Amino acid sequence: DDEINAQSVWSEEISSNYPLCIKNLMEGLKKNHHLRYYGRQQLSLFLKGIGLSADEALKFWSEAFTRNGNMTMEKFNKEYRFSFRHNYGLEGNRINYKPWDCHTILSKPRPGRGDYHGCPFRDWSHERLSAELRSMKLTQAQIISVLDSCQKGEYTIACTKVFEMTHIAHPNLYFERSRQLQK
Ligand code: SF4
Repeated sequence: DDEINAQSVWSEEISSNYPLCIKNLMEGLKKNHHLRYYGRQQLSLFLKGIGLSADEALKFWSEAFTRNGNMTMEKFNKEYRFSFRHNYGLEGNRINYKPWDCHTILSKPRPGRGDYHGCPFRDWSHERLSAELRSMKLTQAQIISVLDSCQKGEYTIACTKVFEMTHIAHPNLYFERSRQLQK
């Protein structure tokens, strides 16, 4: 828990290593104090894969869902705690829940209104992507290249370009490669 824990996953240092899909899920969680089912699964299993423990996950999800008075702890415990415990096998299930790779993410139903799961290189408009990439200090030529990959449907190449420009396809590999470059 020394490095990855319920508090450090909200730090700029750790979160600077997240790929765009995880950044988007964390932003939706931060703003709405909730994620719908597919996003809960994508984000909770990514965090499990980076080493967020069972206890630290339950802290993280209970604090994020009850933040700013969004729901009572009693409602969280009645309507969500089981689901997050299940993702960690804490009620005894033996389903093999592994972190989702990019192909798996892309193959989930596309996000609609109110959804934050998916792959932003496919799911965001070019304008929204451009604004986000400018926030990450990319220049116009860089953004044009990333958008070229997006328009060709080469979403994991677009994501690889963003990794290279800001420093098998799998969000957890993006995180691990990025985190290693901080050490
Ligand atoms: S390419 Fe994969 S890691 Fe990158 S944003 Fe899309 S789903 Fe996430």
